[PDB]
Amino acid sequence: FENELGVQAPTGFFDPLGLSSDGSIDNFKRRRASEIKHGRVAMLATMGYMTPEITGKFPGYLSYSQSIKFADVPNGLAAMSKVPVLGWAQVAAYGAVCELSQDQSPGTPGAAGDFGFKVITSEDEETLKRKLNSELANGRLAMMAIIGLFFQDGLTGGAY
Amino acid sequence: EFAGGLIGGQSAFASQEYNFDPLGLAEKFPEQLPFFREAELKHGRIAMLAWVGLVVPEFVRIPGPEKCWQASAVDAHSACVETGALTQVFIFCGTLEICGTWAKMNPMPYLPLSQSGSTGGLTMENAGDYRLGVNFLPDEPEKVKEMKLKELKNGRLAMLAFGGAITQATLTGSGFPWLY
Amino acid sequence: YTESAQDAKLFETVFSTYTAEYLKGPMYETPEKMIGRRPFNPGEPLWGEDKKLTSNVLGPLKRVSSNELAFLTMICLAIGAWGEAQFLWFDPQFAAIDRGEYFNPIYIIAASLLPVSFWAHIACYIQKANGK
Amino acid sequence: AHPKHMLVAGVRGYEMEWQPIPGDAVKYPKPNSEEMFKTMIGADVETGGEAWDPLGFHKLFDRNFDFNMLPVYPHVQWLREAEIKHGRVCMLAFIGCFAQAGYHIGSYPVQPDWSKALAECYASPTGAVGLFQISVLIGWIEGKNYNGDAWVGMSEKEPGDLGFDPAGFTKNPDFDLKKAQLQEIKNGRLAMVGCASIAANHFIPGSVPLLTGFY
Ligand code: CLA
Ligand SMILES: CC(=O)O[C@H]1CC(C)(C)C(=C=C/C(C)=C/C=C/C(C)=C/C=C/C=C(C)/C=C/C=C(C)/C=C/[C@@]23O[C@]2(C)C[C@@H](O)CC3(C)C)[C@](C)(O)C1
Ligand code: KC1
Ligand SMILES: CC1=C(C#C/C(C)=C/C=C/C(C)=C/C=C/C=C(C)/C=C/C=C(C)/C=C/[C@@]23O[C@]2(C)C[C@@H](O)CC3(C)C)C(C)(C)C[C@H](O)C1
Ligand SMILES: CC1=C(C#C/C(C)=C/C=C/C(C)=C/C=C/C=C(C)/C=C/C=C(C)/C=C/[C@@]23O[C@]2(C)C[C@@H](O)CC3(C)C)C(C)(C)C[C@H](O)C1
Repeated sequence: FENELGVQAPTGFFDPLGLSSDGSIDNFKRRRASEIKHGRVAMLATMGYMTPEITGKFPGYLSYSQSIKFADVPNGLAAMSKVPVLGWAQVAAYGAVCELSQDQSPGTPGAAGDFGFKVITSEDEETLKRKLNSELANGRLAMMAIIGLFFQDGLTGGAY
Repeated sequence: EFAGGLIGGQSAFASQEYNFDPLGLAEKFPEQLPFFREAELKHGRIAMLAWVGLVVPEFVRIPGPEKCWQASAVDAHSACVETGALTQVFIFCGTLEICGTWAKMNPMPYLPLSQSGSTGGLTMENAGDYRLGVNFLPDEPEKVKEMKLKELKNGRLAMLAFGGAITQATLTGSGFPWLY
Repeated sequence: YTESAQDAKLFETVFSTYTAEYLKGPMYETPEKMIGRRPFNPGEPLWGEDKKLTSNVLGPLKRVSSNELAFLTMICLAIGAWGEAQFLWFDPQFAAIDRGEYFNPIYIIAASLLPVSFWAHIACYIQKANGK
Repeated sequence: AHPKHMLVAGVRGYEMEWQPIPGDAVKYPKPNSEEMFKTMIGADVETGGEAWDPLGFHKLFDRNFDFNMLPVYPHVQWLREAEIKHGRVCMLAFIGCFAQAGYHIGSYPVQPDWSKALAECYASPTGAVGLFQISVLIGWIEGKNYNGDAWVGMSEKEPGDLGFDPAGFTKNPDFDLKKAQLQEIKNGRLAMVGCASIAANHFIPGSVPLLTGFY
């Protein structure tokens, strides 16, 4: 399996044991959807780890009923136990309307990261290649940095 | 076509019309569309008058029972309901609304829509047409369409303007400039 | 030709079958067939030969898509469950009445949406089964 | 015979019908049941290598045609679907009963006892939201895999065939899926027996002589 937007500059078909059968195109398509979704979520999560620190936490409350404030929710893994769980349920609802609105069954465009977002799309198939591989490489670096920040918060006891 | 050929979807730039309906209510409810335009034009007219009535009293106020008239916009309404001014305004507006809209809309105005249904009196053509001041219309269809578009644009602008004005006045107070 | 009794029964069967298949069409014009009595409403057949409900059974929202109805019913279910829970158990409103203060209108308005969610999800499945 | 209309249930010439869901076409079920039972996964050595169904619960759908020509009793396909679902739910329930007593995850009230955790999480303001999320997720994954039509033996899907197989199973040339299905079914029955034992111990102490100190 080559040409599938996965081989980059400092690396090739990086599989110490990945793609164990070196086939099973259905498994590989599922893994492609998995990796692209993981990368997008990670990029967002690292983004949201480094936004509150470099740009002060939101000015509002985030909970008028529970008297919580944005400036009172700690940044990092501790926020999961501070954000009101109705808020996490609403985040789950947004994830649902973001996952179940458009189908992502195998074969469908949803199974290839094609959720019709565009906005930062391009025009030429080579420019398409550039944008897609940029997104994928940034997502891999994201995943790495996001689990790194997870462990930094877990061990150091704070955001950094 | 889009929205049954109603006026209001025109964009400012060119023949590339706006046709703003992200949720697609016009396509989902084409037979309820005259009602939608009736509501839109009514809200726009009420909002024009409401923004003008938020601005003007900051300049000149009628002499009255001194509790409703000598008050700010945000706290006017309660005192005016108490003074008996807004109750007479409600009598006037209710008579106008019942007769005009409830008879142009319901073929049996002596019956609620649960019993009459129908609601065929509101056609697409006579949506905002209450036959009031129709002699002031230009005598050509193109400028009639342009004037209707002007009314709709100013009505939407007045809706948003009144919403912002009342929200800022509640937040801050002040007069015509509702800034902090 | 010495018509048989079985031939007479055959003619009776033919007459009954022809009448039955003929009175259905617009050539009998009886009060039963008037719109809102027995027929299926002109342009809105509710179900076909197979007893599968068509999108016409939804009425005004006969063209609201399945995804939109699913979102509508899920939001209504969530809001109604929140209102019901906040009215009955969490911050009970009857106990608030016992405190001398009025109800919270938000809870009642929210809890009003549960049967909305019920009929909305039924309509959502009707739309999904019709490909809408 | 009787005309095309006026045909309901016991009238001669009435083809059996099955349309419980408003929005789905009418389905006409054949008896089957016994025919599907004769070629059905299960029936291992523990009961003599034959399909152990005393009381004839798999034959009642065939007897529906004799009782009232109505789908009152489930098809054997529905019985296998229910057995699979019960087995999976009981596996999870057994693991949960023996994991809640030692582990705690969320902001739920601390209740190691399994018989009280459900109610105490109902009462929790920050437990009701979580249980609502669990309920909506279960409802989604249950209505998506509605089966339901297995009640009359036409499910178009083998029992317990939700859209869930992250590993390479059901696709590898090896790993005979018949043995995996038999293992799943038998472990599910075992987990159901275990859950029944847990309930009996909770109600009648000393019933199962291995969970005497258990909740
Ligand atoms: C309610 C759960 C349930 C369901 C629907 C089924 C369904 C089925 N089983 Mg099954 N089974 C179960 C639980 C269940 N099983 C449990 C817990 C065990 C362990 C003892 C078994 C052991 C078992 C064997 C060994 C065999 C089957 C077989 C079958 C199939 C034909 C039998 C039939 O029609 O019974 C369906 C109808 C019922 C099960 C009715 C159950 C209601 C009764 C009245 C409850 C009484 C129990 C009561 C609580 C006392 C507890 C006793 C204690 C041991 C727990 C069918 C698919 C046969 C097969 O695979 O055929 C190919 C077969 O050989 N089952
Ligand atoms: C027979 C007979 O009788 O003939 C009749 C027939 C008929 C048809 C009735 C007639 C008519 C027409 C009428 C009555 C037309 C009146 C139209 C009005 C009053 C329009 C007001 C718009 C105000 C707007 C857009 C406000 C906009 C405000 C904005 C954008 C404000 C915006 C901000 O406030 C906000 C939102 C925040 C503030 O802090 C700052 C600023 C920027 C100022 C006749 C011809 O006359 C007579
Ligand atoms: C990335 C977004 C996200 C975060 C950050 C997040 C976090 C938490 N989720 Mg959550 N979640 C989703 C999204 C997210 N969840 C999605 C898409 C689903 C559907 C698959 C889902 C499902 C459930 C369920 C079923 C439960 C649940 C809860 C908690 C919980 C504990 C709170 C606490 O104990 O205070 C925390 C911190 C459990 C709970 O205890 O709620 C009272 C509960 O039962 N979640
Ligand atoms: C933002 C925010 C939050 C958040 C968040 C979220 C959602 C964070 C998300 C984190 C996320 C998404 C973490 C997963 C990463 C995926 C990984 C690590 C995959 C690795 C996979 C690897 C390393 C595999 C590499 C392989 O080499 C192997 C092994 C075999 C090779 O042949 C093939 C390849 C190259 C593939 C909180 C926590 C909710 C609160 C906070 O306050 C605000
Ligand atoms: C104050 C007071 C009272 C009162 C009151 C009243 C009347 C309160 C009224 C409040 C009111 C009327 C509040 C409006 C909000 C408008 C909103 C949110 C519009 C958003 C509109 C948005 C966000 C539009 C965005 C876009 O347009 C953009 C920017 C470009 C377009 O291309 C696309 C769209 C259209 C999406 C009482 C009760 C009478 C008595 C009491 O004693 C005192």
